[PDB]
Amino acid sequence: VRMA
Amino acid sequence: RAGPVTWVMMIACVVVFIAMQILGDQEVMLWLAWPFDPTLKFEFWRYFTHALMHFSLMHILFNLLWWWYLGGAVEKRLGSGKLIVITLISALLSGYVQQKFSGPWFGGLSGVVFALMGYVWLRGERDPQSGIYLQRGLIIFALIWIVAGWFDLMSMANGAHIAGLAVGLAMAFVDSLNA
Repeated sequence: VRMA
Repeated sequence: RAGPVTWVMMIACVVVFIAMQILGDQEVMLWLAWPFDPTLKFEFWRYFTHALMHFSLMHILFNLLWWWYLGGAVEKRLGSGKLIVITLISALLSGYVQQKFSGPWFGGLSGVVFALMGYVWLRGERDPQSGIYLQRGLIIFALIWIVAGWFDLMSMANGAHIAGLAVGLAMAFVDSLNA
């Protein structure tokens, strides 16, 4: 996933 | 500097992160993440709930630090409704741009955080009497932070960072005309  | 919205957001994040630890990422992800399937598009919570999920303790701490620092300031000086609105607009829009940038599997409160950074900085700039402001040590580190995500120093949601930043600047700029 990608972290915001 | 502890408002109701500041703490309710912190509690939510912590409540969600605990659940991610009991059940695992994917399991919460499948329920809270932005819709991966247009069939799920009327699951309206998804457009906001992505902001609650964190994937590392450091991350929930770093984000909640910023959120409490900058979110507390907005709520203290400008009211709870103002913070509610910055939160909901920027979670929604940074999620939107993040999905376009790289699809639905992403989470975390940092789109909201970058929109708080844009807001507090430009607001204290164009509008000192509001009683909020961002230090240049901090927008040193905000500016270093966007670009580190750029270059892959680390797996950042880059639509999220940039979309929120814009949201925050835009709203602070509007607000510094009606001031």
